[PDB]
Amino acid sequence: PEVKILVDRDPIKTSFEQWAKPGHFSRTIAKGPDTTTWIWNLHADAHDFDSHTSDLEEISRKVFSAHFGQLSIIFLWLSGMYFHGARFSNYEAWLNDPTHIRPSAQVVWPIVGQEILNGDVGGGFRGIQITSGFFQIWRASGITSELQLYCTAIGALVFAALMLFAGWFHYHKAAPKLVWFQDVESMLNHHLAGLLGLGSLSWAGHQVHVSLPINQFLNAGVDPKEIPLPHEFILNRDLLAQLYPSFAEGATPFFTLNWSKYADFLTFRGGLDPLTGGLWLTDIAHHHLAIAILFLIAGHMYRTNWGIGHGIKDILEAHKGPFTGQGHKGLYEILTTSWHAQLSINLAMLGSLTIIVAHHMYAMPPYPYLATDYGTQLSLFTHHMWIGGFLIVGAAAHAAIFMVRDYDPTTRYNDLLDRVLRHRDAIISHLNWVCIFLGFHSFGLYIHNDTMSALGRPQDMFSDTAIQLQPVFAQWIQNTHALAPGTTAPGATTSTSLTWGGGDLVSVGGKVALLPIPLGTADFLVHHIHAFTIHVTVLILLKGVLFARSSRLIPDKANLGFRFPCDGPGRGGTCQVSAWDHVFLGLFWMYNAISVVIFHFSWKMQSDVWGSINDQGVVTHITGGNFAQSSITINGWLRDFLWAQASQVIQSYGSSLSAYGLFFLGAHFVWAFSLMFLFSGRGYWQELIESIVWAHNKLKVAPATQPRALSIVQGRAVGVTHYLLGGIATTWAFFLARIIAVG
Amino acid sequence: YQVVQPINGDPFIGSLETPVTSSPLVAWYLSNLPGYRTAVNPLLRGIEVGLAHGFLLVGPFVKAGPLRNTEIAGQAGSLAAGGLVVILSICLTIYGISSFNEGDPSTAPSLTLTGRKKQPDQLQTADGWAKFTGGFFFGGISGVIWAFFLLYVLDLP
Amino acid sequence: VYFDLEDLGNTTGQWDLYGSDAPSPYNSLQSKFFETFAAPFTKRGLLLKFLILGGGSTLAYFSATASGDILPIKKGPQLPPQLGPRLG
Amino acid sequence: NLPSLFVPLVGLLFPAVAMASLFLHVEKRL
Amino acid sequence: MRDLKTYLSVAPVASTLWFAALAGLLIEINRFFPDALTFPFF
Amino acid sequence: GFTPPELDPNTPSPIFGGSTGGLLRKAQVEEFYVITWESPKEQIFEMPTGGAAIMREGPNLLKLARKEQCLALGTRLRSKYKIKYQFYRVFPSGEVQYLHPKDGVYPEKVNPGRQGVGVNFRSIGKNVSPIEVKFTGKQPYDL
Amino acid sequence: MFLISWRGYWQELIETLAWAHERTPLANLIRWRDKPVALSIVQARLVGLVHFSVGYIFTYAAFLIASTSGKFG
Amino acid sequence: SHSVKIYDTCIGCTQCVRACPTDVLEMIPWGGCKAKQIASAPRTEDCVGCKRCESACPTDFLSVRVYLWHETTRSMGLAY
Ligand code: CLA
Ligand code: CLA
Ligand code: CLA
Ligand code: CLA
Ligand code: CLA
Ligand code: CLA
Ligand SMILES: CC1=C(C/C=C(\C)CCC[C@H](C)CCC[C@H](C)CCCC(C)C)C(=O)c2ccccc2C1=O
Ligand SMILES: CC1=C(C/C=C(\C)CCC[C@H](C)CCC[C@H](C)CCCC(C)C)C(=O)c2ccccc2C1=O
Repeated sequence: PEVKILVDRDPIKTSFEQWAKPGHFSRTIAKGPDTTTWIWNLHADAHDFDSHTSDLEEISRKVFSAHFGQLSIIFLWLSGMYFHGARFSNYEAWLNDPTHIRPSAQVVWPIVGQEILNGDVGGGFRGIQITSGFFQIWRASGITSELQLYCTAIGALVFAALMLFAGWFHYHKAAPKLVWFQDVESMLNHHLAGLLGLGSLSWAGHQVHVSLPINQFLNAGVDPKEIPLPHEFILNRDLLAQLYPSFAEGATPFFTLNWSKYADFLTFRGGLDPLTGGLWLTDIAHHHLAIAILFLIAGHMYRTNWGIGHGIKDILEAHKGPFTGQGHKGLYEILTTSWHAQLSINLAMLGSLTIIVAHHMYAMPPYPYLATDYGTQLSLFTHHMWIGGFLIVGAAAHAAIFMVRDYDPTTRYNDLLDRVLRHRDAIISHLNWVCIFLGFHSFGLYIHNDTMSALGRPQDMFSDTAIQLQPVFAQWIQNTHALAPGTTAPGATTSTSLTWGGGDLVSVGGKVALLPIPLGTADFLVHHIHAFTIHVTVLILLKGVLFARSSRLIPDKANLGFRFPCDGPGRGGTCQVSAWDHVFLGLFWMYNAISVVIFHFSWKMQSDVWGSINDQGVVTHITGGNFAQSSITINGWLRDFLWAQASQVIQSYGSSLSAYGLFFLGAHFVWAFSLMFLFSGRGYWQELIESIVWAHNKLKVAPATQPRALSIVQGRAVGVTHYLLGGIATTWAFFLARIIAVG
Repeated sequence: YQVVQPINGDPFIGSLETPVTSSPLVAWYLSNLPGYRTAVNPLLRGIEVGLAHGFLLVGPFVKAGPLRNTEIAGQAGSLAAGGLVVILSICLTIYGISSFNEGDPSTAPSLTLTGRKKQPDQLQTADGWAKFTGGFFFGGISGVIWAFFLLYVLDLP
Repeated sequence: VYFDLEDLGNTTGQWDLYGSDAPSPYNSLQSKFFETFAAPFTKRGLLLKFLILGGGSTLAYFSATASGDILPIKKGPQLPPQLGPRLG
Repeated sequence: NLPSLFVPLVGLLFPAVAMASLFLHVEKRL
Repeated sequence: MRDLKTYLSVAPVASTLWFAALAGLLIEINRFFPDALTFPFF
Repeated sequence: GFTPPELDPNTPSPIFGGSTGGLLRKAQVEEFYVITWESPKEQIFEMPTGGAAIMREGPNLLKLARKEQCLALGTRLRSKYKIKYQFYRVFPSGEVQYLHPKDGVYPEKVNPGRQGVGVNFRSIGKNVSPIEVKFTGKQPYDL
Repeated sequence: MFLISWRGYWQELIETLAWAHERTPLANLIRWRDKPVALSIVQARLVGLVHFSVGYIFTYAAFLIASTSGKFG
Repeated sequence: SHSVKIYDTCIGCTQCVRACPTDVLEMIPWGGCKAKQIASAPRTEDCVGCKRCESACPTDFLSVRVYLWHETTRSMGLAY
């Protein structure tokens, strides 16, 4: 009842003896291989901790150390990034001419002619243009010299060492206890106020002391070497007052509540700074301060050891109505017992958050000169979209895993979940009908438009010029956003984003940064396509989750496990009934959704936003506003998008972009390679390996580890893995080549 | 207190009772639709269903068809609605031919939600469905004619 | 009871959920109007022949007597013919 | 003029009669 | 120690060391003798 | 000699709110099944069709749509709890057919009153080639 | 779809659709005379192969003739 | 319904009867093997064809054989 620190000493000895024993964690795998299937199982069950043991404490300690190892690897990755920015980059040249220099941080060795990939990136540098956007981040933070990036890389290496050591420590030495992990109130309190609150406050402290002044000097055109060091703004406050006058007071308005003085460097002007194209740094610092205060407050909701505060158990149990019975009672016991339930929730939320990040970073460019680096923006958007989609599919997978393994109404019951299970049929049937209706009333419109345009009837299509389907709701919403500053937002000087407010076109260095985005029949059709694809993905995954235990076809499916091939050719055929195969198909459908999403983004930005601006204000977009007429047709998507914009990747040979031309075809290859696995079954392959084994045994060269074709589940896993890799890498090469050439 | 209850008190019958399923407004309204008037000559119930659907079908065909903007003949697009009624009257006809035989009795339930015995709806009989198809066709073509009969003083003609 | 080996219609839920069983709300005269004018259409075999043949002849009439002002296929090409890549 | 009679007779009337007759035979019982 | 050497003899680690040594050798061969479509020494 | 217990209607059924996985028109016009068991106390058990139900103390009767649902529930009644169970088939006429345990002994335990059905007295690889049964209604395994 | 996705998924989906039809008013007056089931495993391989082959032949025939007759040379 | 056959290579381990999910297999007394028992399939009308019994047979080759035959409502696993 009293939250406190609880660990055990030396639970597991540090020795290499278990290193030399493959499959030590599993009791069936530890005997060594009789056939080759063993080799695969060792990797498939490598991280399935709750199948290695049933003790929740061992599982929690393993998970803790795995988190520490992941943090070590992420810190090592960041160390590499900052070190490459310091040692093999042209960041100092990009800092003087950000509008002409191409950001590059990788230089290849000259061995087999690959030095052609070291292309002219400007600033007297031959390298590979980077789209990660680290240059924009390092500029926004105020970094100028390579020495600061060196020191950041060294600090990241030290932190990777710290994380690795802590991972060893909290498993082999002082390893925490189960109740320690289960102190959810204390943990949420420290993550809201200690982690997020103090983190936002620390970053706001950096931004008001380094980012704002150094970036003022960078905007003014001062040479970065002639710019004062950041710590010189912490000693002589005259330097800070000459840029932001309120720093001459000295925390006095903060304590006396004269905060109106701080409006010089803590503003609410919104929009974009027209010199850099990013959000006003004063606004971002003010934002981080507000976020810090909000999270520092929110980290006090949950009781711990001093009576005051909430207990999540009471809050859950108190929320029950006439439709859901005694709902929420029992959820606190579920979410404090099952790791997979927490993982499902957090994967869903983190993936949706990544998607929200992808939208918010394009519509509100946070870093200077990011909005005009079209390659960096496109790459960031697409990457975050893929991350979010994958994480949501994983949420589905782990929800199904919890259903199969941690669900038991006789011990940890919940009324809401039981009620959901008692009408899974209605839920799935209704989602099925919604998916059919959306498939007809989105893609069927595209087929209608294709058939009308082919028959010489352009007025019988669904177009901005013919049968119009205007997204009136979204148009009215963005209009209400445009008129909000000065009315329903008096403190706001301009619009929340530039895509709202009419007019106010921001351009940087001859290229546009942002302008009001049109919304027409094409946008309507594409948004309905997105809704439909999301719905079908949700249908697949949720239907897999709800029917994980039982169904009219197999009433004992839970006994077969979470990951099993089938249950025989009987009942007409029972292939792909496990929840694992539902995740397997949801992978394909998440791909099919996210691909259309990112293609929509690419064509929209290249047609109605991105382009070149004249001296007199004439903006010509990368494609001549062809989105309204061409994207309302499948043939238009085939011709005016793929066939036209793949030119750069099919012409990149003999230039620094030829690596993208190679990856294009290689990803085509692996994508088609997956089709061998997805279209076939392991019986034929085993019968082939039989004759091959005959051939080997004829020459006294057959292995003891008897070769065996991949398992059915492994066949599907390899198939979907290669399919996803091929498709995503093809789109990656295509996007990068196109946007780096025409950007 | 709870709102969702098993279907007629039996939890092992695959359904539930909800405000959408079991509610006085829904129960009365469905009990007063011609398809659920289990004691009325199916010819008349077909007339009503045919009149309602034939009347409704004219709108979409006229306002969305190919001749929609050629006002010289677009109002005659009710022919398409009438043709669909013909096609649907075939679908209705061929359905009963395969479902019910001449001498077969009714396949409708002969019970009530309260357990008492009941006379089965004659719609699930060969001759009953034949009267419903004939009624749906007669009301169908009549609904299309009556809908096309009106044309003016409407905001979407 | 809910399980009774005698009446399995009540045991397996073979009920009429929304059947009214009430007398006819359709007044007389009106019903006789429809029962005499929709009478020949209630022979499913005869209706099937009447629908197929009548509908097919109706379709054949409006297709054989089509107009160029309504269908571009009957109006034919109004422009002089084009010239192929090499041939006519 | 002949296409205006035979094209609907094979694309509308013929599949209608064919699908309806095959439906009756497939669903028939003995 | 003996357990550490037994780990280094496992299939992936032996494969990496063997293929790394092989990759480095072929790189130096194509570094001192680049291109070469033929066997020129006859 | 064994005598199968007759199905006693009006036997209590477990406490359950209802689910969508229950009976359909197949139970009305085709067939359905009924499993019975004794049980010591009131417990919770997972339903092979939906969520959870409260197993009543004393005799229990549960009607399902498929035979496999009955044996699956019975196997769990015999594993998690320690409960004997029988189940029958019910035609729409009202007739009842006893199914399992047929002999009153469980089928995995040898019982002397059982006769061989479909037992071929040879190695599986000693079946004949399909040509030797061609144009006959036979199969190489029916013999 | 017929070659990647396999049967058991579609059988359970059809079961959830059969329940939907039996519990929907008005429509439940229409009864199917053949029980809806998912396509057989061998039938799925055949249907997927036929779609694959038809798309194969028709896609290439369209490109072949249009790219050649468009130039006629 | 599906056909199920038992061959005399059976050793009498009663594993096909334990794995069967519709109670099709039985264990009858026999004199051929050591356990004094062989399998039989007297209720193939309830057989669904899952071949869960073949997955559990230790005989090489199998002693249970499930030959998928004419589909019925019971063999298709329909609850509707
Ligand atoms: C692009 C797709 C693709 C590819 C590449 C293949 C490739 C192959 N198929 Mg296959 N197939 C496909 C699609 C494909 N198939 C589809 C859609 C179907 C319908 C289901 C089939 C059905 C099928 C059948 C039924 C059979 C094959 C067979 C084969 C093999 C023939 C042997 C050979 O030619 O030597 C090798 C050819 C290659 C292309 C191998 C390329 C990969 C090399 C080795 C890369 C080198 C590795 C390199 C270090 C990369 C590092 C990777 C790193 C991550 C470790 C071959 C590997 C036959 C077979 O097994 O042969 C005995 C066989 O019977 N296929
Ligand atoms: C297998 C040979 C064959 C094929 C592929 C076609 C194909 C076509 N014919 Mg044609 N036709 C054929 C033989 C064929 N015909 C013969 C032998 C005659 C009599 C000399 C005609 C007389 C004819 C006329 C007058 C017209 C067409 C037209 C057409 C086109 C429209 C479709 C149609 O109206 O259906 C075909 C209609 C028919 C009356 C032909 C069916 C009668 C012959 C004897 C075939 C026997 C059918 C039998 C009952 C079932 C056959 C079994 C199976 C092989 C299908 C179409 C491209 C129309 C057109 O020009 O489109 C613009 C049209 O006006 N056809
Ligand atoms: C292969 C044969 C075939 C033929 C001959 C036609 C012919 C026709 N189609 Mg159709 N279509 C076909 C196949 C065919 N279609 C297929 C396979 C599809 C699915 C992709 C479609 C989908 C389709 C759509 C979505 C539409 C058409 C429309 C039309 C009509 C447009 C021309 C017009 O304006 O006339 C005149 C226009 C009228 C409205 C007059 C209607 C003609 C009378 C009422 C016919 C009477 C029907 C008769 C009583 C019973 C017929 C069935 C009977 C044989 C059992 C035309 C008569 C358009 C249409 O029908 O307009 C609403 C249209 O909307 N078709
Ligand atoms: C203000 C206190 C505080 C802070 C800052 C953190 C911070 C963190 N926790 Mg943590 N936690 C806390 C209190 C705190 N926790 C309490 C009271 C409990 C319940 C007893 C938990 C239980 C808990 C669990 C079960 C897990 C975490 C995890 C994490 C990491 C999440 C990954 C991440 O966000 O990457 C961001 C990276 C950074 C912000 C870098 C800063 C990291 C600094 C150096 C750590 C300093 C905070 C630490 C608690 C101080 C003690 C260390 C000291 C003795 C040397 C993160 C670094 C996860 C994890 O283990 O990740 C490895 C995880 O599994 N926490
Ligand atoms: C924080 C996120 C997270 C975490 C902690 C877990 C954790 C776990 N998952 Mg899970 N999952 C996640 C996200 C996550 N997952 C997401 C986002 C998805 C959607 C794709 C899934 C889908 C998923 C499935 C379908 C399954 C799991 C399973 C598991 C368990 C076993 C993992 C294992 O040992 O596999 C071993 C890891 C490997 C064998 C590596 C495979 C190689 C990958 C797939 C391809 C590499 C490509 C690479 C990215 C780029 C190419 C480089 C190459 C050329 C060299 C484990 C507890 C399995 C389970 O049994 O559940 C209990 C299970 O089957 N997960
Ligand atoms: C291009 C290939 C393709 C197509 C067309 C589809 C189509 C569909 N999939 Mg599928 N899928 C595919 C590939 C494809 N998939 C692959 C490769 C996989 C393996 C990963 C899957 C896995 C998968 C799963 C797991 C599921 C689906 C589902 C669905 C259905 C969603 C409901 C819907 O949209 O209704 C609308 C129908 C369409 C969009 C198809 C086009 C319809 C046209 C526009 C209308 C034309 C009508 C016309 C009048 C025809 C008459 C002509 C006549 C003469 C014959 C849909 C029919 C889901 C489902 O079952 O539905 C809920 C579902 O669960 N798919
Ligand atoms: C091709 C294929 C196989 C065969 C695929 C196999 C056997 C993959 C294994 C091939 C690798 C290359 C064997 C591993 C070789 C070792 C790494 C040793 C090599 C020695 C050095 C070169 C490293 C299946 O097993 C299968 C199963 C189910 C559905 C579809 C399919 C399927 O399509
Ligand atoms: C969608 C899908 C289904 C569901 C498909 C079904 C139930 C078929 C539905 C067909 C409807 C009736 C429309 C078919 C329209 C045809 C064009 C009509 C042709 C009929 C004659 C011309 C032959 C499966 O059953 C299946 C089974 C195994 C692997 C993959 C799948 C699979 O992908």
